[PDB]
Amino acid sequence: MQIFVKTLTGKTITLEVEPSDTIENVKAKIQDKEGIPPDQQRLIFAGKQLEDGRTLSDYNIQKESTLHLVLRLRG
Amino acid sequence: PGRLEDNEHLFQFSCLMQNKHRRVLPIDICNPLTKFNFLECICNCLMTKQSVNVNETDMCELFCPPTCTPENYRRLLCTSSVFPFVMWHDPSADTQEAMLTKMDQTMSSGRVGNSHWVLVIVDIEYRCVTFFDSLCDYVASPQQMREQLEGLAVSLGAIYPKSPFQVRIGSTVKVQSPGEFTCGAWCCQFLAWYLENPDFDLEEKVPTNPSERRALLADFISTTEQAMSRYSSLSWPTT
Repeated sequence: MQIFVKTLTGKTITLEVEPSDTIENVKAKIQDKEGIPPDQQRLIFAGKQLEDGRTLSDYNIQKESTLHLVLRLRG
Repeated sequence: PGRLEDNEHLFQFSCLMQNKHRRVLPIDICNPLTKFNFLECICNCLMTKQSVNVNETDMCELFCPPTCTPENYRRLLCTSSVFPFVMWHDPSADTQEAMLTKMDQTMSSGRVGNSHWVLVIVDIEYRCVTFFDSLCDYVASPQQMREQLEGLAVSLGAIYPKSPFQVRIGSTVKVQSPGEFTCGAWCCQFLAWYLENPDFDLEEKVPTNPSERRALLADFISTTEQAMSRYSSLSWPTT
């Protein structure tokens, strides 16, 4: 199924998942599509931090649940 | 250089200031508040507060910060009176997508560059909008940018009934020098001085010596990240 991960930059990211892919699995593919590994970002859904360890099924991340992703932006 | 330069740590400061001064709202690091979406999201945010004043359970969901929950964003909206916005300017740039693609990987290059944090503080209790820049004139001239915020100020006066908002230049004396990457730290320091006293003048709070000024700021940065070192999560504060 598709979900989306809108970020600090708006460049919404289209990524097909499964109901029990993990948070570092999703972070494994945003490093396979923009090149930034599973320690450098932090996923946020419904005001709640996605723990590296868990999996979609735990949070009701159904089809297309807008997800969000915090980078480390230096200014 | 200084660890008050990352968007995440500037958010932790905004939370630290809501813990010490409860009238201030924390910042949202999730929409790009560069010069393009600069005054649109201020009008947007201050409106969804005045829509918060009447009973509202719908507009809070859409104009919510992503890191916050919309019930908590409504409670923090209804009780806050000071609203800071950190804006990211680059003088080499003039389109949102390129200023953004520039960021999209300026985060994965991760070097900083010619960046520069700016601060506007919108305070509905004074009906005042202060602008601060560590380098004063580096993002626009001091009396065009002032128009821009005298332009925002009258729009704000229209959705917040008592007359337009007041404008104060925060930055009068140049306080940064060359090759210093401490503009988030000066934005933080101005916000702390502001929240303690909104009618302070920064020229008496800054030493006229330059090296004494840098030593003060590095003492502030150390005190600040000591106060912040236990802020882990990024979510908006509960209390």
